[PDB]
Amino acid sequence: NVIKMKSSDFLKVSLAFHRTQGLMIMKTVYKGPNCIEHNEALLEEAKMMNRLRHSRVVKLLGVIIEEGKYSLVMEYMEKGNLMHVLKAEMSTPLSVKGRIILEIIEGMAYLHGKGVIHKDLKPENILVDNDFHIKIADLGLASFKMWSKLNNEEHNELTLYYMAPEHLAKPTEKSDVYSFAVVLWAIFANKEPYENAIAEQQLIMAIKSGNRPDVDDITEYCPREIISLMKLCWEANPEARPTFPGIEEKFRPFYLSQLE
Ligand SMILES: C[C@@H]1CCc2n[nH]c(C(=O)N[C@H]3COc4ccccc4N(C)C3=O)c2C1
Repeated sequence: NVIKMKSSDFLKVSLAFHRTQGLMIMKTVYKGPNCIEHNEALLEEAKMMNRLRHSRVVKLLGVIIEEGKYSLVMEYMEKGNLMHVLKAEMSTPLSVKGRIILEIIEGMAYLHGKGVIHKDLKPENILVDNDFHIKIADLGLASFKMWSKLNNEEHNELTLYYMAPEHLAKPTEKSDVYSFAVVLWAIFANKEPYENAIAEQQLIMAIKSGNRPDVDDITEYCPREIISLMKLCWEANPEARPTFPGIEEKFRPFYLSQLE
């Protein structure tokens, strides 16, 4: 269950140290006066997000709901996010990349099975622990309706590359599948796509017209099956994209057979 934490247990987004539980990431969403009577709804949204419990989905450890201060507290993932890892000094072996992909699939299938559409899947929202195991997060608060509203409330002192072309429409599971296709490409390219795009409006129109990440710009070995999977997952028509359970059933035997 979500802990009701107190500031007095701790010494923007910042690393934090709970005086008995240790390292944690804190996002303070609001700091101001008590202009807010969303208290019940803010806490309940936190409880709802905290009920999404899966090994590949981040844990919201606590919430701070105090007089003029509203904070979320999340486990610390010491390797940072997925793009940070892909660009690190030593490369990441193909068997670890394949396991990362499988864990992303499992986490996303869990979320969809609970009726949750992520809407902002991207390497920045894939967090990595020291063992190169991953957790899906929502660091832009696309799923924290109430906390996102509080973040831009009046009395408060405080990405395109992965978006399905229909949204450049009500996000669906298939919107997430498109985002996953581009994450697949980035995992093997070890970088963000579309580096040669000049202008944002150029990129939007190109993607809406059928432009996709440059498969030829992947320099290391990428299995043909993974190339085929990313192309299926970024099909223009969302109804042509598979589901994450359909992806898992194709990818898991391949992972066991050739990547593990
Ligand atoms: C898809 C996942 C479902 C379950 C879940 N539980 N917690 C989060 C989350 O992303 N929590 C961040 C949200 O706000 C932040 C933004 C930036 C940095 C840290 C946080 N913190 C503290 C969180 O708890 C999630 C998403």
